[PDB]
Amino acid sequence: DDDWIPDIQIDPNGLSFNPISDFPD
Amino acid sequence: CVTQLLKDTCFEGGDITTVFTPSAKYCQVVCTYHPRCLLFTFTAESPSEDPTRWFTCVLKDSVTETLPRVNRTAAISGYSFKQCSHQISACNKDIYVDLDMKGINYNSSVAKSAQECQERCTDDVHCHFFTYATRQFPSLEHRNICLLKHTQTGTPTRITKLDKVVSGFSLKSCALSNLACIRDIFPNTVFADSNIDSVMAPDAFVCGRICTHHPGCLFFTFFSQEWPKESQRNLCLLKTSESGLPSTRIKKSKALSGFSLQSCRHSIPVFCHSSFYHDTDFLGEELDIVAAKSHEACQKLCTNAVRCQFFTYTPAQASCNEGKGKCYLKLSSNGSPTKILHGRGGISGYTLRLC
Ligand SMILES: *[C@@H]1O[C@H](CO)[C@@H](O)[C@H](O)[C@H]1NC(C)=O
Ligand SMILES: *[C@H]1O[C@H](CO)[C@@H](O)[C@H](O)[C@H]1NC(C)=O
Repeated sequence: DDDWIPDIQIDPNGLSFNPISDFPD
Repeated sequence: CVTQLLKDTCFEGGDITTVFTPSAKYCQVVCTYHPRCLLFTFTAESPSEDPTRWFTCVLKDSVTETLPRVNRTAAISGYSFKQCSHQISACNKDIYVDLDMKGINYNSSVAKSAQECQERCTDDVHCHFFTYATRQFPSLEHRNICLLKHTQTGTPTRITKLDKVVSGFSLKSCALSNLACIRDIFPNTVFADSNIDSVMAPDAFVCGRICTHHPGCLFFTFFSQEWPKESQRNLCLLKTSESGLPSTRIKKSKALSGFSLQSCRHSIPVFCHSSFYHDTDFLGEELDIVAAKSHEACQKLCTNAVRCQFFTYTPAQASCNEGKGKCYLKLSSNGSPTKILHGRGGISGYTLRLC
């Protein structure tokens, strides 16, 4: 209504997380 | 159509992508719901193959809708259910014994049984599958532990065989819950959290139904046809967050955001989108140009062509032209148009293959 600049940059990648380790054998 | 699997059979060169499923029947289910998969070749566990090659489920596509069958040890091959009139449930209520299904482990708690682990995965927003250590597991550090897991595709990245441990799948798809899929609708709002994918949608309610079926989408943002930037018009941004909720609501007009109801009313209504979009051209990869009488005929042509994902009937209209018009059968990778065009006099729609 006063100004529109395109400042939303579509960016496809994933959600981060805290690493958890697997079972060993 | 073929629902029975082909024992010791290996299809040859249709590789779209390769994902890992517990069994060949699940490999079929993944194929069935994949926008382009027509065929699959699953690699069961056998001494003739190296362990790394086990549970390989190869999604295949062919212009001829079939592929060379070579015979091969411990290979189960099969065809998708895209055409079939019988339906499936896509709900894997099975729990797999001595199977480590691997993905991004994000939670690690304790649970009385695998069924408690399952109920956790089912009720967790990010969980796709779980692995639970029975009480008899070598490592006392790990006994009775519940690892909640998620992957980009919703399927495991690698499955290995590990004794005294059970894997299983989230049962969100098993719910009934006729309730609004879009749940919270946020008009004149854009969200701004991790964009994990993007598709082109005709209206905002297709946008929502896609997010509900997308493995890793929890909320979305739809830019309308009157949105300022042309490249962003009809852009369906699928987003997620670690909380499961959006972070910030930016009030911008001509954009609608919303919340997936992940397990709402959505086995196959995004696939039953029998709506006709007039003055609307669904762009894509051209598969054929047949001629027919109506858009209702164009649709039936897309439904019966198993490789057809969407269509545009360009109506001839007998103003001064012939009565028969053109039926562009189309396709893309995501199953959605690559661009929706408004004002070029076409009647567009979606395949009813899986409806
Ligand atoms: C398996 O091998 C080929 C496919 O590679 C097939 O044509 C043939 O009928 C089968 N052979 C036998 C003897 O089962
Ligand atoms: C799992 O445990 C983690 C670590 O304490 C916790 O952050 C999360 O809320 C738990 N989630 C479930 C569903 O158990």
